[PDB]
Amino acid sequence: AEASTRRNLLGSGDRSDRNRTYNFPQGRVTDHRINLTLYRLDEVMEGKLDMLIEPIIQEHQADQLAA
RNA sequence: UGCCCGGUGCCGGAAGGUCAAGGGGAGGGGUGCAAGCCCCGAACCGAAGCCCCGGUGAACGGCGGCCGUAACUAUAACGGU
Ligand SMILES: [Mg+2]
Ligand SMILES: [Mg+2]
Ligand SMILES: [Mg+2]
Ligand SMILES: [Mg+2]
Ligand SMILES: [Mg+2]
Ligand SMILES: [Mg+2]
Ligand SMILES: [Mg+2]
Ligand SMILES: [Mg+2]
Ligand SMILES: [Mg+2]
Ligand SMILES: [Mg+2]
Ligand SMILES: [Mg+2]
Ligand SMILES: [Mg+2]
Ligand SMILES: [Mg+2]
Ligand SMILES: [Mg+2]
Ligand SMILES: [Mg+2]
Ligand SMILES: [Mg+2]
Ligand SMILES: [Mg+2]
Ligand SMILES: [Mg+2]
Ligand SMILES: [Mg+2]
Repeated sequence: AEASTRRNLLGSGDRSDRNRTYNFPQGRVTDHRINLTLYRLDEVMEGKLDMLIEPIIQEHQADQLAA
């Protein structure tokens, strides 16, 4: 049960697939789940980020809530 | 038909260590008035065997443990001791 679960979360698609992509050219920290793109790589890939997960947490309520 | 000759066996080894009878007689003892007679007795010389030095497995025989490490977990080619 620990290998059936973990194999899904990591995803063999570690070439380029699921969650986020971090631009170091122009600094576009993007999460393809929703869309929200921003330049906070300096403030995120060098510190905390508890507020930029909020839309991923808020858009995931209205995902479940509205249906 | 692999690897191990440290132990055992067998094989080789005029060195060395130990080694019995025998040789040797520094020195000591018994007795006799005595010449003497008799008895212990160190050094040193003195084999095989053993020690020792090597060889030998289709001679007797013996051919490990622990720990970590790789693209999901597993496993561990790899490392450490
Ligand atoms: Mg071998
Ligand atoms: Mg042997
Ligand atoms: Mg032998
Ligand atoms: Mg040897
Ligand atoms: Mg034996
Ligand atoms: Mg011999
Ligand atoms: Mg000799
Ligand atoms: Mg003698
Ligand atoms: Mg004599
Ligand atoms: Mg004699
Ligand atoms: Mg004398
Ligand atoms: Mg006397
Ligand atoms: Mg006298
Ligand atoms: Mg001899
Ligand atoms: Mg054999
Ligand atoms: Mg042979
Ligand atoms: Mg045998
Ligand atoms: Mg043996
Ligand atoms: Mg591992």
